[PDB]
Amino acid sequence: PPSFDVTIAPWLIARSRDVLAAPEMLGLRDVLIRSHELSDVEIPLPPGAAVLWRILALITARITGLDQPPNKNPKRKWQARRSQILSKGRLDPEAVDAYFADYSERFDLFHPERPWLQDPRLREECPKTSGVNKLAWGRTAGENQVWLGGHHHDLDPHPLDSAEAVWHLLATLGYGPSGMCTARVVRGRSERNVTAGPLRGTVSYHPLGRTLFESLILNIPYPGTGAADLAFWEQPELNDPLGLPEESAGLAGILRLDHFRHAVLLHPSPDGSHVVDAWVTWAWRERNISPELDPYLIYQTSKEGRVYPRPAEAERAIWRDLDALLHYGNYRPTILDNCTPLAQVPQEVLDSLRLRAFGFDQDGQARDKQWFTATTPAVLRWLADRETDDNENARIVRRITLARKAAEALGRRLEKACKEAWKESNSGPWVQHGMSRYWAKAEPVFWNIVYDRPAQGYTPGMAGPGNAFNLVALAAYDEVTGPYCERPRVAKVVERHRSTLFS
Amino acid sequence: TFVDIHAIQTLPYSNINRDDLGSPKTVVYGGKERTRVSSQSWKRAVRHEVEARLGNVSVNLFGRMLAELPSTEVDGAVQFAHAFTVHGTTVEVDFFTAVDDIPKENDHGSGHMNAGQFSAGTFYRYANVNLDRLVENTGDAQTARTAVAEFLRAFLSTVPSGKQNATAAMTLPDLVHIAVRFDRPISFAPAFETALYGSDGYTLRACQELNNYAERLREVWPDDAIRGYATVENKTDLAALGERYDSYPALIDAMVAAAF
Amino acid sequence: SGFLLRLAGPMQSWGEHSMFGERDTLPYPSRSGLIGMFAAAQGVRRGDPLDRYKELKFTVRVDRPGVRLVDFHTIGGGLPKERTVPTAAGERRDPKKATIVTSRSYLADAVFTVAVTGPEADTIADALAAPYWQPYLGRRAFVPDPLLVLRRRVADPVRELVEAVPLPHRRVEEDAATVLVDLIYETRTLTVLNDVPLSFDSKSRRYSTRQIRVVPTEVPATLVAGPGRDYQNKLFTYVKQ
Repeated sequence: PPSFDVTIAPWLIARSRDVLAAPEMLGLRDVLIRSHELSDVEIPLPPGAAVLWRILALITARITGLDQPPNKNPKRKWQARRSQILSKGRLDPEAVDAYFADYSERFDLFHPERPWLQDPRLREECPKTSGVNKLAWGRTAGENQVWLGGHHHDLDPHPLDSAEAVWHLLATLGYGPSGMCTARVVRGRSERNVTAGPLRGTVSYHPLGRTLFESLILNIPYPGTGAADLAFWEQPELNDPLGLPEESAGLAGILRLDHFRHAVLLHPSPDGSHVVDAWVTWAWRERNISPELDPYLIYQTSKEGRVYPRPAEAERAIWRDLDALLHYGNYRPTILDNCTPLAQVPQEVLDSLRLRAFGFDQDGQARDKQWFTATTPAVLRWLADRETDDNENARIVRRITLARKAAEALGRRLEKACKEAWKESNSGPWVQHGMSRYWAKAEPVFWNIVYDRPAQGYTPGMAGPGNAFNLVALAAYDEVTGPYCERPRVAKVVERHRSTLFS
Repeated sequence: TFVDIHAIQTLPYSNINRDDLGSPKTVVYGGKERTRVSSQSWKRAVRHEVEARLGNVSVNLFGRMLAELPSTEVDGAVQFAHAFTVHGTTVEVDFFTAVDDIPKENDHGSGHMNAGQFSAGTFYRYANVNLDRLVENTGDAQTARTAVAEFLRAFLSTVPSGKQNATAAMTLPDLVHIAVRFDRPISFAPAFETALYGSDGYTLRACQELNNYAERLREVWPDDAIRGYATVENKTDLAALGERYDSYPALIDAMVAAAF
Repeated sequence: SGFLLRLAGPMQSWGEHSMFGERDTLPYPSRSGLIGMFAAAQGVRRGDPLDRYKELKFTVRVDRPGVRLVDFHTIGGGLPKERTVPTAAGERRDPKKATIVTSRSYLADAVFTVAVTGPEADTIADALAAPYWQPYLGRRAFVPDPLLVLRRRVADPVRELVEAVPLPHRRVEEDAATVLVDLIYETRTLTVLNDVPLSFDSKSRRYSTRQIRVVPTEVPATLVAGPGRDYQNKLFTYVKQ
């Protein structure tokens, strides 16, 4: 019989502390056990990693997080146990096996019953298999054209490696298209419609460190005191499609892991080496508000007072790794704001932590555009330690934080500039090229401000950014609106809105 | 064996390709922005023209049919560079208004005001043909031979269809230079890394500048390359480009003869 | 061992991490791309083992960072419904929606000079001179500058990147020397990205990450060329010697 185990089978690419040559793929259990040994574990799909770090934060983390800050200044005592295990520097393997021990026979995704993050019954009631091509990302669906990522005609599709299958299943459980998946009847109920994934079109922010164990520890949102919670795989029995998605004050309800809007079932190959067919379909008809905002994502409130996560933008990915500079900072994700600052508890750890973000810019519907990972450059903090002084260093850090603030403030000023001008001029496409040109020109001037090299609009040694950024925005804006500032009526509008970028 | 062909074809006031907005496509090259005609647009017109005159060599010379499923040969071997102007070009706005025929107790409340961009210049075109793989894939050297000859004639004769009814941009190249090279294909694009200055025209000056670049590259790397060129100008000699020919199809014939 | 590869031309794109209609380029060349360029030059069919290419080293100095531009790029529009791009189910979409709209990015007016140092790189240089398939800078439509290989054989080419290879016209201050140029080497690592090509098979191309450290270095201001046309002149003087 086909079987695969996350705990034992090798899928997670793992990089060691030493050498930094030949990363080996390992299982989930092995990574958990050898965490201080490895710097990090990597997944090629940023969606796959975005849910991955969510689940890994519920395993190692759960055992270390304890699921229970009652009395005793809850936040203070969890940060106390936190400092206690962070001080140990490692997790005892026996407590892992015990956790694995509780549900050891329940992980092998290909289970006849209880498959990993799947619904086993689903196979019987759905007539058409969605297919691997409908499940896997970068893979063409039934209506999708054959132009990219190799051409899959949906006839004899090449099966995903089982390890590969795992990455995709996890991504679709995170990000997932909405509307018109393949209908499965449940006692008379057939509705091909499907709602979108919980984090769809967002950037998840996971802090990193020098070793794995550190990140896993620092990755758990602090669970507020509330009802004991469990994961989708920790559920004693299946949910059923009908009824309410029950709330969950526990962190599994704050890792957006209590239940998925998408329900996948992967048909195995006889050896277990690959997946051959796949079923992607809804598990719930009635949507429920998920309690409490997700720590990882950056939120935003918009007129009417509605609170929504800030969508990923592939234009900010043009300048490689801009989001991970989030640490050098108004609104900030709560997980970072609990674990990264100085109220927490570690002593020196915070000095060498570095942030990483997984963003999947896409439509909230079924269209998708771009994904990107982003670890902060190690040069920015290491350039601070080359010198080893209290002042030129705090001045470097001050400069860098200052540079980042200028680039972003004028990034939004220029977005709103182009957006407002385009709407007004016709009484927008200007925003896309505006931002593209903006970050492309704003990228080298930043690196010239950090090194203190001479960048136009900047004088080396100035206390701050020096209008260096305000110049790039004006050149990108004038680059974009250039051919249309001809007529006087449109020129008047365009001028009214470039004037705002003058600062 | 690589047959490559350079043309210096100029285009009057036109807008052959355009952006997601209305403005035409531009490379910023040599520090001076310059309008361009993208490779795929130009290639589509050439491929459509070849398939129309030729009545699977189109999947061989050109890599694959767009509307057919991949037949294990997606590579076309043919390489099309993106055409770009010899000189720097500013985008020329043309303000226009569509007229309302039915007249109110009002005059000239015009039907539709707008402004569309156009530009004109001398584009430096260029293409390559991987002859050996074309023979190995097509099989018969003869079909390949006819196909190669017809592909060069299509490269010369055609002009894209875009805003062509509003601007009759139909034109013939001023210079063509076909160089059967065995070492490697080379484009004379760096001849125009410094955009030429204006007010006296650019056809002649671009012709001798490309002649200077051919002398220098031929000097650094002397090769067994068979060359020849045909021009609409007899006033200036360009000895570095090879033996001159009386016409374009005679030239194409001599170079197709030279490949085999 | 080692040789100097010069990547120049009006436009070159070295995309990484893009898998949909919008494409995006790294501001500097990516090892995957250059390795595939050599594999194309040597006749490596897609899917062939790429370990021969393993063990190369790519130090790349950026002369001009170049402007990054986004080239619209549709596919199939303006064709009768029957002759537009097929679907995966096989039934062509309605002609008002049959057009594909890609927004591909590309570096224009950018020039890098990578100094490839490896075990067989001299045979690879001898293969670029007589290629199996046309080498191109990223997208096949971009055609490389004729000075693709500045020197076929060089002992320690990084030593020649630090000095004695001409440079494009840049601001040269009075009483100045040692103009700053960014070298790119393969802690102190700029970024991590999937470059090293495990396989080029179109069915499942896969890669792994490579850390890049960009070290601004200081090369003599004598190297930069005069304002106009001198860059081409010094470069040609350079290829014969």
